[PDB]
Amino acid sequence: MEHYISLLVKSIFIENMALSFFLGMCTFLAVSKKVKTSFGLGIAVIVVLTISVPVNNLVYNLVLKPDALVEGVDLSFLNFITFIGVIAALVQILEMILDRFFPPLYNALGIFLPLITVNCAIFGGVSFMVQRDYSFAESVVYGFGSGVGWMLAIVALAGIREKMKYSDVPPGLRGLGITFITAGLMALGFMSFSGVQL
Amino acid sequence: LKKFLEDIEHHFEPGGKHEKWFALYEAAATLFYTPGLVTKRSSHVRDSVDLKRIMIMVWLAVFPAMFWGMYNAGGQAIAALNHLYSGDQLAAIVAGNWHYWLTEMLGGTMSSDAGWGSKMLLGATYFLPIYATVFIVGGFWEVLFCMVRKHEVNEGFFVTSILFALIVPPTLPLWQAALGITFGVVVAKEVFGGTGRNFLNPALAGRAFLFFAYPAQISGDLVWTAADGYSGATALSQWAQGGAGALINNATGQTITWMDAFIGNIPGSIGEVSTLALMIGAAFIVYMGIASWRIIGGVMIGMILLSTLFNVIGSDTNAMFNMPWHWHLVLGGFAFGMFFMATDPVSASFTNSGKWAYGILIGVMCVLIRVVNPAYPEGMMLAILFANLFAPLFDHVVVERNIKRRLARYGK
Amino acid sequence: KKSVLAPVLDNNPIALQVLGVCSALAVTTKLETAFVMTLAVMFVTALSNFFVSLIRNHIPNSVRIIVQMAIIASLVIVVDQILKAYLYDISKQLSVFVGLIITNCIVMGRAEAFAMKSEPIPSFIDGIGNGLGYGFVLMTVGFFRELLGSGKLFGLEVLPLISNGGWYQPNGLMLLAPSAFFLIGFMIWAIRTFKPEQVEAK
Amino acid sequence: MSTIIFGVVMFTLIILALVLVILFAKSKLVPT
Amino acid sequence: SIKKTLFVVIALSLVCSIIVSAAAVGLRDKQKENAALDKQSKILQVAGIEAKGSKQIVELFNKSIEPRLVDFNTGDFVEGDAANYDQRKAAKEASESIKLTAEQDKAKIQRRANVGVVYLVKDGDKTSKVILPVHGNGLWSMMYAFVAVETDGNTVSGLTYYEQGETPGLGGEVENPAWRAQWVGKKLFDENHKPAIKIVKGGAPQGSEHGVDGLSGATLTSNGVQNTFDFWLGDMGFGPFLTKVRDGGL
Amino acid sequence: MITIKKGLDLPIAGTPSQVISDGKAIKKVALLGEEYVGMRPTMHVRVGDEVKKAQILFEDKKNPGVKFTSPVSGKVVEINRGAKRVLQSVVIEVAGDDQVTFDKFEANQLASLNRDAIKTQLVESGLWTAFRTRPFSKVPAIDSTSEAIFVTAMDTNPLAAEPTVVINEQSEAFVAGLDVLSALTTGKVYVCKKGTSLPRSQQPNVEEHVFDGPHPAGLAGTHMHFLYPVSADHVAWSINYQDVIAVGQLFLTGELYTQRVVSLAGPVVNKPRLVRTVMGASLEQLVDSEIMPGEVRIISGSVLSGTKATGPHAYLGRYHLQVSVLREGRDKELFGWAMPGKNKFSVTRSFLGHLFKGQVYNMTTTTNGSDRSMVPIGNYEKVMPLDMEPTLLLRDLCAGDSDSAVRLGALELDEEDLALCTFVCPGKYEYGQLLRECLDKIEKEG
Ligand SMILES: Cc1cc2nc3c(=O)[nH]c(=O)nc-3n(C[C@H](O)[C@H](O)[C@H](O)CO)c2cc1C
Ligand SMILES: COC1=C(OC)C(=O)C(CC=C(C)C)=C(C)C1=O
Ligand code: FES
Repeated sequence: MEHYISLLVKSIFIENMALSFFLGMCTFLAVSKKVKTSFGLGIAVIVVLTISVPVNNLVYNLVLKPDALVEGVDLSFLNFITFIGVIAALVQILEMILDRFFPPLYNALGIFLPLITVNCAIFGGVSFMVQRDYSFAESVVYGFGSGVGWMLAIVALAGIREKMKYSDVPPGLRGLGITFITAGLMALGFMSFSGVQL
Repeated sequence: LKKFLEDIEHHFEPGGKHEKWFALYEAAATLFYTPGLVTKRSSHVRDSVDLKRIMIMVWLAVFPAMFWGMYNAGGQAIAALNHLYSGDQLAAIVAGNWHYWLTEMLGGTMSSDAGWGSKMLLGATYFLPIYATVFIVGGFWEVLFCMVRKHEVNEGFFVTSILFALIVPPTLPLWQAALGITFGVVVAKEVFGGTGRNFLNPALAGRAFLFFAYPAQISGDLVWTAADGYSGATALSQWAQGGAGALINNATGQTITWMDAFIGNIPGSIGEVSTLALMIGAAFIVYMGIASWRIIGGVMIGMILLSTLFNVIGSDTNAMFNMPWHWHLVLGGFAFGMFFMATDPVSASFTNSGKWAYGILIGVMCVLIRVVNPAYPEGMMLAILFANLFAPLFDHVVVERNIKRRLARYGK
Repeated sequence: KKSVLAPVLDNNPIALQVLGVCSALAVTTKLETAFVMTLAVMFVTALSNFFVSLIRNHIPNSVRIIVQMAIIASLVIVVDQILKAYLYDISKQLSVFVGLIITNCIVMGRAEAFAMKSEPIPSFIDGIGNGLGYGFVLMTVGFFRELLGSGKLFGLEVLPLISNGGWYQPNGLMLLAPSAFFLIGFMIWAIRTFKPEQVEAK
Repeated sequence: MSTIIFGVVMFTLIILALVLVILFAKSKLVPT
Repeated sequence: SIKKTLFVVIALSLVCSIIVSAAAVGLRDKQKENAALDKQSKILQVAGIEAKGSKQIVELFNKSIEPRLVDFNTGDFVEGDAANYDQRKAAKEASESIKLTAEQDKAKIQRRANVGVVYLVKDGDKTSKVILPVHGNGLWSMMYAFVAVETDGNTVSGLTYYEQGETPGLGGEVENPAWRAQWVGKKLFDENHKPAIKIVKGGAPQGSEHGVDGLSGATLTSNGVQNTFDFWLGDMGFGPFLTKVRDGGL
Repeated sequence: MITIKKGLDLPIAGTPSQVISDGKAIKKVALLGEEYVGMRPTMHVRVGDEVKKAQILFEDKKNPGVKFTSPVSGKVVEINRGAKRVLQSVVIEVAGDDQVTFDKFEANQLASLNRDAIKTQLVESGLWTAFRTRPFSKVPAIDSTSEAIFVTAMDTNPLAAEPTVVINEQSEAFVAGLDVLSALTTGKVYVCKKGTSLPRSQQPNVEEHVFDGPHPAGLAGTHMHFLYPVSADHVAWSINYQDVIAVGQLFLTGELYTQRVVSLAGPVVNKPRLVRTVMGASLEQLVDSEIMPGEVRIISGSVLSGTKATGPHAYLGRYHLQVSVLREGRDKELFGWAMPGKNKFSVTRSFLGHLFKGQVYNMTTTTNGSDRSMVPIGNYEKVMPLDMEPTLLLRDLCAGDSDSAVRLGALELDEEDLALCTFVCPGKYEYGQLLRECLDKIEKEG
């Protein structure tokens, strides 16, 4: 499976949702103060992103794709509004299931779900799939690989920022300024892979 | 000397005319003589070890690699020059490059029968300008930050500068070396507060800057041998093309044996070629307790396991699958990074259990980038920088287990 | 007048509010894409605030987000269609980030924090002002990235590249993602040096 | 103008379906 | 409450939908011609035709260039809407493409459309050149190029890479005009009609009919270029088509 | 038996001779006000007042009911105060033999005494201050109880006196003190010692545990970690063996027992030995005529954890059983950091000194370097035997993160527990002071 392995690794290392395409940066840089907070948020992103991307692939191909419902009718201009609605819908559906049938799971994840209601990562992941014209199988691999890379990045940043309690950052860079520099250095490490020569 | 330092001490103290240069004065005065300070509180006696001795032992530990590297860089250049040119054409080449005629002016020779003195002298002309530029430019940034923040210059730049100079091609332009060291010192180290307060390896961050900003001068077949007009691939590149049978030194026409790569008779970075020289230096600092043998053990475990797995799986298209673990050891910058760069205590994990996981990650990542990444023949710099990001994460896992034991009163 | 220039340096969305970062890192490889993205965000933010303030007294609180995102997305769709029709080359370079204007935290941030509690005309001014501050970061970062990574400004050669018989070797890292993080971080360091009141406490 | 009519109908129906789902979910879950 | 909520949502949705639908449909025709003019400009450039204005590009493309479908298996022309055929989309459909084996997949494309589109450059009523779209996997991404071949079916008249993602200093030199100028006058096939175009590492000899200088410090991209022409000049690509061209076709 | 592997025994020259001899005549003693954690003194005496033995000198505001009593009978000569009027010392010149007497019992009935009766006699006599709690190393509240009382019947500190010699002279008092402790505790009594035989109490709740290994095997913090882990809800008390002897003498004779046996030792002591002295004895008079010429530092307690006995602090500490004297190391050496170091001791192997295993070192007070940031070369893990992560705990102390330090086990530690970490630190950090600041902050917010 060289094609699938290359897609998984490329989406994680060279095309990471956070350090490469800068998706969810507002949430990535702010909530990364603590590892426990970031770890729970990362799992919530993984669940939504891994399910929403394949689902919107079906919705796009069944309706929004040209000549999907009626020949000669192209509803692809509704991609942006439809993706926002379905992403918001699926998030609310997850809240309904977790808060009612899995209270332990809702405590771990549901507290972060309002933050990722309109997060750029979830919308960005769906947008990239359609533009690159992925299949259903490639969408599942891309959806899982994109979500894992986002959680991996934010948890790694959270561990670094906790370690930086001993740092002596100048006052101008303290807080937001040094976080951008830290995330840029994390981008250098993640550029190790761009594919797999299986 | 001692009397002069004491007399000028009042000039750099507060209220003197040279207060703004106090950082430079302490960097020089304490360099020659010990501070002569007594303890103020409990633990009225102290261990004899300090940061100065720790950094100077690592700095001395790379001298065997540095001297062999200058000898090897000259030997590779001289052999390739006589392979390409001869007679009047060789004379014109020597006159056209200042490295070549400076060697001949100082009593050396560029002929094929040059002794070890000429080869080491030619390597010196390529390494010393790089090391001088890195030291001066990096030192200026270190002093400037210390002066602005009104702190004494912490040690560690001597290690950073010499390690950066030994991991670059001998043909590297001086202006790129100044930019590379500037990125490593300022962006990776100084904006975090200096020595001991950064998370990323400063020397490899500077090399990563040159790796991606100017890839043409730090990769390919034109930068690893300092002979004008000579194009030659290295062992890692040749193995990726045609496996073990492709390891041929075109400068001499002889195959690259395992002993040649282990001793260091191969082209590459200045200070990486000799695995034997790196082992001798590493053994001294590992024995002294400065370098961590847990990290080094982890790197070997990761490299051995993953390389053996690739050999067992096998591949009929990728020749890197069949490279054994002992060939991985002697090729590229694996030995240099494992012994002197993976062992950076500030960038590594702080727990003994974390150090094993930290080392294994480096060894796995390095072999993985070598084999399944076609763009890069080596991945040691990328592997260590990648593992610097997860070094705090390994510590977090270890301490959470420790806290759980404490909350249970260690079994009461 | 002060409300227009306030989000430029005193209350910059990116340098202070940490909003709109996603597009600032990605699209600033060229000034042409950074300039078009600045206009698009400024256009959408100003009109979204204007229309939301008109109906601010009738939006149900249960589906408030749905109503707001219905207006924001519709404007972005129109912008996307216009860009494909008149700036197809630049629109192709922007890729998915034209759509990501909907999820830009600046557009929703100002609509909820200001437009819901303000008159339409001040809401339109607030959207223009926040677009100027957002655009100021994009153009500043885009200037350095394009000049140092290509020697060009808006496609016009300023530094002659060696490959074209010039003297300047372009910096490859400026065209790569890590450079965008560094430039913004040092940009914040410069802003908070001349604006000490924005320094975060330790 | 079939595309315009189809676009208007589908846009309204998609939003109406989303609103009705949330309203139905809120009525059957949120206590009163 | 509920009555007010639905009335606001419906009224807002109707107004937004009408503006969105009108903009999407009204501008649709101009959107699709912008995509066409982008590619038509590139084909004119490789064919050696000077065109600057958008109107000039359209009139010259219609006058001088005639797109035609070609079946790869047989090498014969196929009747169809050549101006609107999308070879990339057809390559991703199982009913209009074939999956290549490891031996055949020299260019690492993993698939090939059953029928492709070529562009006949005609000076009046007689064909002068043929534009062949070729593509092959590089080091970082798939690279798409147009190669212009004379009516003899062997001589290259020009090359132009119009879509690549290689490193600008190493690999991106496929778009360097100096490197592209080397392809002018080269021969694709030997006297045995085997594929013979060679990317020479370290610089081809100055007097050479088949040798092209490789990219400096970019061996991996050069291998991708070499593999691209090896596959598309073979029996699986434009092999049979170029064989019929040299026999007196077009 | 519990064996300690990680740790370090300092081979400092001038080890005491384990023979008890009479010390110099002490003419004045003092109580140090800064050696008690969180103590705010309310003075009950003034300069010129005459005090009896076991008479209260000052009381603690933050710990109501705790009385600090005079160790000798005499006259208050000076009440030294420092910055912010902090009580440095209250000095009493010895004159007379007047004293305050208390109830005395028989050895048979000591284990059956009521807990409130035991607390009353200890508090009134001033001997209640011998106990220190863990966490926070404070004197326990008079109304509080502990399920674990630790008796430090061993000492692994450098140049420390052997507890076996002192206890064997006072075997009856030591056993009597153990019986009182057995009735005082609500749980057990842990007599922590080495393998050498000691007098034993017959009570079933008094248990002897053997600890072996290098320093800090003898510290009460190490013993608690291995026998009764401490936390916010599990507080233990500690007391040294000589104070246990004093407790036995108090309940057997009804009089406060202020005699001490301290080791006088160090490189500059002409005749290192054990000397008999009194609590709080003036260290200027005790050390008189005992030291080689030159500039020397007199330390109450060990070199690893002790008080610089200069000026108003030149008196024996409450919890100190030794006096260490060292040279002041003010010499400047040319490239001293780069010398081979044949006579330089280190936990690392960067010096030639470690190649000579039987070598003793004339250690001075020199810092052997300047203050720098922490570079974790792994020295802390080699000397910390407790189940903690030393490097990450120390970074929290340097960073001032009190919440994280508590989760990493800062509540189990005292200043002496971090003495070896301070010793081997390449950056010359003083972690004892940092820990106390963290502990003070924790108590303030509690
Ligand atoms: C064993 C050892 C290895 C080191 N390795 C490196 C290194 O690879 N690169 C570097 O820049 N500094 C190195 N240093 C110096 C220093 O520890 C490092 O720059 C820290 O990151 C400074 O905070 C090393 C120091 C020691 C003691
Ligand atoms: C090896 O230890 C070191 C020194 O002396 C011992 C230095 O002087 C300095 C200071 C150097 C300069 C240029 C101020 C450093 C950084 C150092 O690592
Ligand atoms: S702009 Fe805020 S998350 Fe993307």
